[PDB]
Amino acid sequence: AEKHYLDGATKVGMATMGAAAMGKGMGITAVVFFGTVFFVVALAFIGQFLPDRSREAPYPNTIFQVNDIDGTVDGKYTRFA
Amino acid sequence: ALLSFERKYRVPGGTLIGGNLFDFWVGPFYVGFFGVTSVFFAALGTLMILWGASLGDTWNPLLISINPPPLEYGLGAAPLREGGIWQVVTLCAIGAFVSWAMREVEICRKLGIGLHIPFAFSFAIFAYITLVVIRPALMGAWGHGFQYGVFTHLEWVNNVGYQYGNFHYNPLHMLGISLFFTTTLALGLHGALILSAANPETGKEMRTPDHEDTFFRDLVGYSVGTLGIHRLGLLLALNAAFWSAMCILASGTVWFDQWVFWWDWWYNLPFWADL
Amino acid sequence: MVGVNFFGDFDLASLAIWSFWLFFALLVYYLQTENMREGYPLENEDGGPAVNQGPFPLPSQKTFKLPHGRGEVTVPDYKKEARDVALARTAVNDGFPHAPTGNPMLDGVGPASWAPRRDIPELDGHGHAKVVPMSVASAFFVSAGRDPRGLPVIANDMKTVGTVTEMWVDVAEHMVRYLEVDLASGGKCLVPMTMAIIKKHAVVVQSISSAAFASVPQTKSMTEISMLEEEKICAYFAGGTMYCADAKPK
Amino acid sequence: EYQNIFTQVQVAGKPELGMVEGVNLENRTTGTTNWPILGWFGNAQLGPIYLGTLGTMSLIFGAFWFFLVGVSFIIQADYSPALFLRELFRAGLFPPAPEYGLSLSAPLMEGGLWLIASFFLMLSVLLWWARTYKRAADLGMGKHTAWAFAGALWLMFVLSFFRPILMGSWSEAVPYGIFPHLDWTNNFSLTHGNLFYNPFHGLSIAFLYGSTMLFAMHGATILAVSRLGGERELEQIVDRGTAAERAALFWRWTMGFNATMEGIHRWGWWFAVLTPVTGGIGILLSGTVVEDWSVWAQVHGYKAL
Amino acid sequence: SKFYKIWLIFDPRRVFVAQGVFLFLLAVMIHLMLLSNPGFNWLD
Amino acid sequence: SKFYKIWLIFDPRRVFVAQGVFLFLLAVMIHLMLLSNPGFNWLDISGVKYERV
Amino acid sequence: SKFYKIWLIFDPRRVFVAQGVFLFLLAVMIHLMLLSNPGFNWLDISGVKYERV
Amino acid sequence: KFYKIWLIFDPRRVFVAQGVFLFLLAVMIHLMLLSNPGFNWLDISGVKYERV
Amino acid sequence: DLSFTGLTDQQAQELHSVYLQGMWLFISVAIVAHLAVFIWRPWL
Amino acid sequence: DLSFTGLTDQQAQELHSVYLQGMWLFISVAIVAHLAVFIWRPWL
Amino acid sequence: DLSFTGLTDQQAQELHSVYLQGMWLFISVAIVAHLAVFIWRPWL
Amino acid sequence: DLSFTGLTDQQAQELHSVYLQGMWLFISVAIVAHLAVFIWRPW
Amino acid sequence: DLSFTGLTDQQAQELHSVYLQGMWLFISVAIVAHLAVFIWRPW
Ligand code: BCL
Ligand code: BCL
Ligand SMILES: CC[C@H]1c2cc3[nH]c4c(c3C)C(=O)[C@H](C(=O)OC)c4c3nc(cc4[nH]c(cc(n2)[C@@H]1C)c(C(C)=O)c4C)[C@@H](C)[C@@H]3CCC(=O)OC/C=C(\C)CCC[C@H](C)CCC[C@H](C)CCCC(C)C
Ligand SMILES: CCCCCCCCCCCCCCCCCC(=O)OC[C@H](COP(=O)(O)OCCN)OC(=O)CCCCCCCCCCCCCCCCC
Ligand SMILES: COC(C)(C)C/C=C/C(C)=C/C=C/C(C)=C/C=C/C(C)=C/C=C/C=C(C)/C=C/C=C(/C)CC/C=C(/C)CCC=C(C)C
Ligand SMILES: COC(C)(C)C/C=C/C(C)=C/C=C/C(C)=C/C=C/C(C)=C/C=C/C=C(C)/C=C/C=C(\C)CC/C=C(/C)CCC=C(C)C
Ligand SMILES: COC(C)(C)C/C=C/C(C)=C/C=C/C(C)=C/C=C/C(C)=C/C=C/C=C(C)/C=C\C=C(\C)CC/C=C(\C)CCC=C(C)C
Ligand SMILES: COC(C)(C)C/C=C/C(C)=C/C=C/C(C)=C/C=C/C(C)=C/C=C/C=C(C)\C=C/C=C(/C)CC/C=C(/C)CCC=C(C)C
Ligand SMILES: COC(C)(C)C/C=C/C(C)=C/C=C/C(C)=C\C=C\C(C)=C\C=C\C=C(C)\C=C\C=C(\C)CC/C=C(/C)CCC=C(C)C
Ligand SMILES: [Fe+3]
Repeated sequence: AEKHYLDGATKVGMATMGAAAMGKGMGITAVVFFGTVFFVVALAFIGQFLPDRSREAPYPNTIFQVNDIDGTVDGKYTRFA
Repeated sequence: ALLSFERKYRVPGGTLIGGNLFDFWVGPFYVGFFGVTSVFFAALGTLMILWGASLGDTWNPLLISINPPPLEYGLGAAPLREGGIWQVVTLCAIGAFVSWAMREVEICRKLGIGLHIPFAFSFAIFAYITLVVIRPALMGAWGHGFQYGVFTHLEWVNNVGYQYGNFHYNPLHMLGISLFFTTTLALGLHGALILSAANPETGKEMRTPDHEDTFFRDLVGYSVGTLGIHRLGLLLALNAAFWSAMCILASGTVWFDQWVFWWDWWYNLPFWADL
Repeated sequence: MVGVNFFGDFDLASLAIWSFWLFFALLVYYLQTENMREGYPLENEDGGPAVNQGPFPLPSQKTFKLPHGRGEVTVPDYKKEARDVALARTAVNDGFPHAPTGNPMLDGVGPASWAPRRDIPELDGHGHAKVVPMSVASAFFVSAGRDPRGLPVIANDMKTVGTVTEMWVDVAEHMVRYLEVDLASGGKCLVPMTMAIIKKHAVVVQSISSAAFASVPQTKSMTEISMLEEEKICAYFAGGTMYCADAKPK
Repeated sequence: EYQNIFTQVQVAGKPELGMVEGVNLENRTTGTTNWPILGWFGNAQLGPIYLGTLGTMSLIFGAFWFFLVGVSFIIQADYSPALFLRELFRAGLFPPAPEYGLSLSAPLMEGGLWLIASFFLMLSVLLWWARTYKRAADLGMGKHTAWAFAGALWLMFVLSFFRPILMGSWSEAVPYGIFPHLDWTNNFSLTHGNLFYNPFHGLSIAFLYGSTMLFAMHGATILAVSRLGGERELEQIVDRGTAAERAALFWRWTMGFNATMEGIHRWGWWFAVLTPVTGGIGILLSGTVVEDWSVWAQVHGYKAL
Repeated sequence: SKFYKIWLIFDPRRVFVAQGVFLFLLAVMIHLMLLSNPGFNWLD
Repeated sequence: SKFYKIWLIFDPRRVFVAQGVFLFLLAVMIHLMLLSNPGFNWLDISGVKYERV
Repeated sequence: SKFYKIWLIFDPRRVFVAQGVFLFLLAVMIHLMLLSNPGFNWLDISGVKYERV
Repeated sequence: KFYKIWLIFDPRRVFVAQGVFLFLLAVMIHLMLLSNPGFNWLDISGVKYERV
Repeated sequence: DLSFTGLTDQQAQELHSVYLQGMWLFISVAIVAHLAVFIWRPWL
Repeated sequence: DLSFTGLTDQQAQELHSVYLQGMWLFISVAIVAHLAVFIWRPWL
Repeated sequence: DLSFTGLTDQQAQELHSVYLQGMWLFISVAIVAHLAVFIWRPWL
Repeated sequence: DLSFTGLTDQQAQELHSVYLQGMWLFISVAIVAHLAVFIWRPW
Repeated sequence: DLSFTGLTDQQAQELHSVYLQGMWLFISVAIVAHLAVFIWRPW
């Protein structure tokens, strides 16, 4: 059979093949995505057990008042500080 | 336009996901499934960078900067003008970098050769992901990632460096610097040696790989050899990437003072503690 | 020179950086054109000259003198590849793969492609054959690691095709480069050391099936190997990594 | 699949003593040892070395510089072998103070010994440079190694010779301690505004990163095409095989353009050499032309405000 | 109408796999776009 | 006009791939631009409209 | 005039692809330049005109 | 019929890697609990028996 | 004829009809989800 | 008879006809969407 | 009768005529858009 | 009849058997430990 | 008997026997040690 379907069954064999293929693509994508989300959530969870001084580092980026897109021209993330 | 030897290598096969659906070239570029995803991710990230630039006050490509969310949003998704554009670009960047490596894998499979190049690039990807994902997750805020800008991410490098006093006193940073310096030296010597052998003094026949063994044995007493220099350069660069990532990961997660005080374990050893 | 500026805020520092950009554009031009000494001019997918050739023109011809009376080599050579390639295009447009018209491994196409190198042995600095069986080198000995000689060799399907009977070493760089396999098929075979894994029980070659071992490109002589024979053998194994992958377990 | 990262079986024949192409053989040692722990990664032979006039002179001057740095450490430890070992990284031989300018009249333990050691260090690196040149000349090779070393030496000399002279004070040269020269680097950035806003410091970093990335790429490429006679890079320059072709086609299909076997080494040569060449330019301009790279960046439109 | 002729140019197996991938990726975009808005995140 | 002759120039497989990529990218971009503007972000507009939707 | 002879020089496929890329980038840049200017940002202008649309 | 995997993969490397991973996972979970002053079985003992 | 995929005209029609069935099923489930969300938390 | 793609003139015409039907359907949906959005919140 | 592209003189002419029709349509749409934009928000 | 790893077919079966036994015991004992540490100091 | 470990089946039983003897001896000493520590300073 030099075609992945020849007889086809025209409504059921094709439908099962298509369900299998689309489910395979979606399933591998789901596996990769949830593995990544789980890894990040695990890292956040672990970071909760680090010493309290892991939450003392100040904001490391400089807001230059020419890149400040919050809405107000102040050179900072407004409505916080 | 094919190179004069290229045709015999343009065969079907080597793909990982979509069979012959994307198994074609666009000009020089092989596309494949991950070429489609890498193009989409790269275009969307570039185009969100441009859109974020539009919301600022400069079109100067050296003053444009997309900033991470403030710390008060923690690890949540920020409003799109208050750090959300940074998160979108970061997700696009990860998608494109990973897609680029997977595309490299497919090209290696088609030209049946080893997978060393995607492996090395994955080390570079890991350094980036440490910078924007792993370290900020452990610290509990996306806002510890670095702002995207040609000269503003250097402001990030500066601020984080000077948080821990002088960052030079970071033993993993020292190790990483030595690996960066050494790989540059090794690249210089390897390129120079190849060029010297291939381009002799005027009128002389081309030198052999024996001559270049002889050159380093005369100069320093040792020759790593032709196979050895490439193994060495590869592992030097990969270790530089990995130990740099460890350097930065340790700062702010497990070490919090000026890095100079770390060496107080040696300076306060009890026998010479008081001297 | 602090605060003293040409042109009204154009400094010696501004001058230096603009000078560097100019020099670097020239160096990029030089580097790109130096890297065009192989593979040009660009062709179309039927062996004829391409319509587009790129913004960079070809560099001037440069000559290499070769030791041991092996003539001169000038590049770019403007010559087309000196072998026929048994492919056929799968589409009338451009940018689509060409399909093998016969056996891809026997024809030498795709990942099994070989380049037509000279049919003479590569030489060391003293003019002797660079890669030889240890029966010829005769002063080489195994120094560390496990000797593969006498071990069975197992193909990418778990079937044994023969035993390692000899190593071929590079006498200049002290390295093993090939394993000579005696085959139960009835003949001999060279396997690149880069494509073999030596273990306690066997040397395993995960790129080539047992049926493929019956047709490995042969060498004219068993005391020296030409660069053309080297290309053919190594290309055969590297192409097996694609055209034999279905024989693997599961 | 075998990753050509480590050798599987080592082999050894008669030791290789070198090519004879105009080298004075009586200046080449005769003893080689064969060390198999190195043969897992590279060559196992700890080969002969060449020792002529230039190498001997360079070693003498460098060893004396090293000795003089050590002696200064012993003296500033107040003779204590305990402080000497405790401070092996924290001690430095420092240049004269600013009040002495460029004069050669500073007390021996306040810059004079630094000057004497610096003179002998200068002598040895230049003699080593001449060595790198002459070992190539004696084999009939091109002079690329000596030129590349000249670039790194240029950064070295702007660091301690050229720039301190143009600034009029030895006090701006780098001290000879492990930790104090890092302190020197930090202080240098802090006094000239911020050296991140030095465009030649930016370009130097670009070439450092690019040379690391380039040699990751090139080592990975050669290792990936090692199944073919790949690492025999010479003889692929003059007789192209499939290793060179497939290496070219990988990068052409990946990024749209490629190098050649000979020309990738020109890229690497230039990326490596341009790191200290561009870096030296940026240090030389610091203090002499620009005092504060931050305000200079603000004026030149790449720092905000 | 004649849109069925798309399967004459693109092999349906590969399209099915690719479409599964694409549909999941579109779903994740939409869900975490929603999570970005405070008024439509359902975790809290 | 007789624009159908584009298909004598450009192959449909690659054209369709490129067209899909471009069209999806443009749609995603425009939606993102609308979400970033606080006059066309429909989620917040509905939040205001119904007193927190 | 008789500019058609450009097609004796340049391949139509390459030129059409190049033209499409150029036009897309140009249109994107012009719209972005208009949107960055608060004199031609149509979203905010409509917000003002209709009293928060 | 899954055992055939041990004809493909070397059981020695796989077993060592899995063992190292499980050991480190257990070690770092224990470090979490001992870092957490709610489970922390040692310190709490010094309060259950009043320094024991 | 114009067949890149090697299907015939009749195979493509049948597979397109199956594809359409699957796609309308997916859309109908999506519609139910959107009605539920809109009832819960309307976005227009 | 200029043909890069390998098609004949007839196959190109048929392909273009189907392509145009697809494009017009897509554009009609987009027009309807823009009209609805303009009524809901005008942007000119 | 030689050319870089291999096209004949006649092929180039019909190519150019169709391309010109396409360009003119694009330009006329752009012109109408610019009149609309200028009436709405004149920039000169 | 030689494998890639050197194991025969028989050694593979018994090795996989003991691997499954080891994993089963590890999980069962971990379950018991979690039960004990739940009855002690509930969380 | 060129096994991977160069041993034999008969050598394997005796080596495993001495291994188990040592292992159980170590574990018994450890359990009595933990009993003593628990009596002395319960955790
Ligand atoms: C005040 C500043 C501090 C300091 C603070 C820091 C901080 C903070 C950090 C470092 C880090 C590093 N520093 Mg330090 N550092 C200082 C002084 C120095 C000095 C010196 C001579 O004084 C040196 C040599 C170094 C050297 C180094 C390296 C070891 C390391 C950066 C390399 C790296 O991470 O690569 C890793 C490479 C990458 C992340 C690149 C990833 C690329 C991705 C995969 C691809 C991108 C593609 C792109 C988008 C494509 C565009 C498309 C175009 C077509 C091309 N530092 C001083 C003391 N340093 C950094 C580090 O270790 O990071 C891990 C770091 O975070
Ligand atoms: C607070 C610290 C400052 C800073 C201050 C400086 C200063 C100051 C300098 C640099 C310089 C460099 N910086 Mg810094 N730099 C910082 C942040 C960084 C970061 C980062 C991620 O933050 C990075 C990656 C870098 C990177 C770099 C390099 C690109 C550059 C050196 C190039 C070179 O060739 O070096 C390696 C090469 C050499 C050192 C040359 C000399 C070596 C000689 C040739 C050795 C010969 C042999 C020897 C005498 C004897 C022993 C041999 C025997 C066998 C024992 N900087 C911040 C902003 N940086 C230099 C430069 O070029 O600036 C423009 C420099 O002087
Ligand atoms: C392209 C730029 C890169 C580069 C290039 C480069 N460097 C080079 C070269 C090149 C091309 C050479 O040809 C040359 C060389 O020969 O390399 C093998 C060199 C080299 N680059 C070196 C180092 C080096 N390069 C560096 C940097 C780089 N070099 C750049 C990144 C650095 C850094 C990053 O800081 C260092 C440290 C050397 C290995 C070598 C130069 C050799 C040299 O300078 O010799 C002078 C000799 C001395 C100072 C003598 C020292 C003697 C010992 C201390 C004696 C010990 C005796 C005993 C232990 C007791 C001692 C005390 C008393 C009792 C005596
Ligand atoms: C949205 C903005 C987009 C751009 C902004 C991003 C920043 C750009 C800064 C680096 C530039 C990277 C862009 C690289 C272009 C990649 C595309 C490409 O190079 O391929 C196209 C072209 C055609 O290839 P080919 O036909 O084979 O050429 C020979 C035939 N005549 O191939 C060629 O052109 C061959 C020539 C190779 C080009 C040399 C690459 C130089 C890279 C060195 C940079 C290192 C120093 C950078 C300093 C950074 C300082 C901040
Ligand atoms: C800015 O961010 C956001 C994302 C806010 C806004 C983004 C908006 C955008 C750009 C959205 C893009 C939307 C698009 C392009 C959606 C496309 C959707 C499509 C094409 C869906 C098609 C689905 C087709 C399916 C599920 C086909 C299934 C076929 C089968 C054969 C499955 C087999 C199983 C069965 C039961 C078949 C039935 C057979 C019988 C005999 C009954
Ligand atoms: C900081 O960490 C804190 C403290 C948070 C909390 C700790 C959590 C921990 C420790 C988690 C880990 C628990 C582990 C690793 C449990 C596993 C225990 C194991 C692997 C037990 C196996 C023991 C094997 C033994 C005891 C055999 C012993 C003795 C012999 C075989 C005899 C002498 C030894 C040798 C090697 C010679 C061989 C003997 C003969 C006769 C040839
Ligand atoms: C103020 O800020 C300023 C900075 C904005 C930024 C830039 C200002 C500048 C420099 C703007 C410059 C703009 C330029 C150079 C614009 C030029 C635009 C062009 C050349 C547009 C041309 C469009 C042409 C089209 C759309 C042509 C054809 C379309 C078709 C559908 C024709 C189809 C062709 C076919 C069917 C050929 C097939 C024929 C055969 C015989 C097979
Ligand atoms: C047991 O015996 C001993 C005493 C061995 C114990 C020894 C302990 C030792 C040897 C300690 C040495 C320690 C260290 C830390 C050595 C390395 C120091 C560093 C970090 C050196 C880096 C130097 C960087 C530069 C740029 C150095 C020199 C640059 C030059 C251009 C040199 C030429 C400069 C001048 C001023 C020449 C002066 C010339 C005249 C005519 C005055
Ligand atoms: C702020 O403003 C910003 C910055 C947005 C900048 C603006 C940028 C814009 C909007 C740029 C331009 C967009 C442009 C120029 C064009 C969009 C064109 C569109 C929407 C094209 C859509 C076409 C849709 C199609 C063709 C649907 C096709 C579906 C089908 C089933 C067709 C089947 C076709 C065939 C040939 C079947 C096969 C038949 C045979 C005989 C093999
Ligand atoms: Fe190399």
